[PDB]
Amino acid sequence: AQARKIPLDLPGTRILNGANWANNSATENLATNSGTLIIFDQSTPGQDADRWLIHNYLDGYKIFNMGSNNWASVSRGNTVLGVSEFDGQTCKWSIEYSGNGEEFWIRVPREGGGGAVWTIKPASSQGPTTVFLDLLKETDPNQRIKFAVDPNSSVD
Repeated sequence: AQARKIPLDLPGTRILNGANWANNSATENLATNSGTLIIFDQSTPGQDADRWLIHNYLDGYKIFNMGSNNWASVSRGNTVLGVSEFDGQTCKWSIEYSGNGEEFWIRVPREGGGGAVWTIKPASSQGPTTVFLDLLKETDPNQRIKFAVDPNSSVD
C-alpha cells in the first residue's frame, strides 16, 4: 500500500474519523437551495448512505455520496453538507496527506493554500457528530480523515 494515495474513482469508499464514518441522506426537494448534514457516526441511516466516490475536479477533488447522490459542500456557518446541485465554488476540496499513517485533511481550496479543514466535533461525543470548517491544528484528531476501500466497496 501507499499512505499518500487517495482512493480516486473507487465507488463505495468510506470516510472515517477514528471509528466514526461519514453518512449523508437524500434531500426531500433537490432544489438549488437543498441540502442535508454530513453526519459522522457508527450508524448508517439508509442504503449505502455511508458510501462515497472521490473524483478529480479542476485543481482539487469532488466528493460524492452514492446513497444520497449529493456532493460534499460548504454551506452556511462553515457547515459541511451534502447538496444535490453541484457548484464548483462550494463542492471543490483539497485533500492533503497529514504525514501520519493513513490520515488526510480535507481543506477549503485557497490560492496559496492553508484553507480551513473538515472538523468533526463534538470531540468526545459517542453519538452523531456534524462537520464544520476550522483552522488546521496539525495533530487534532477531530480533523484527521481516513479512507476505507473494501474489495466489495463497488459491489451492490
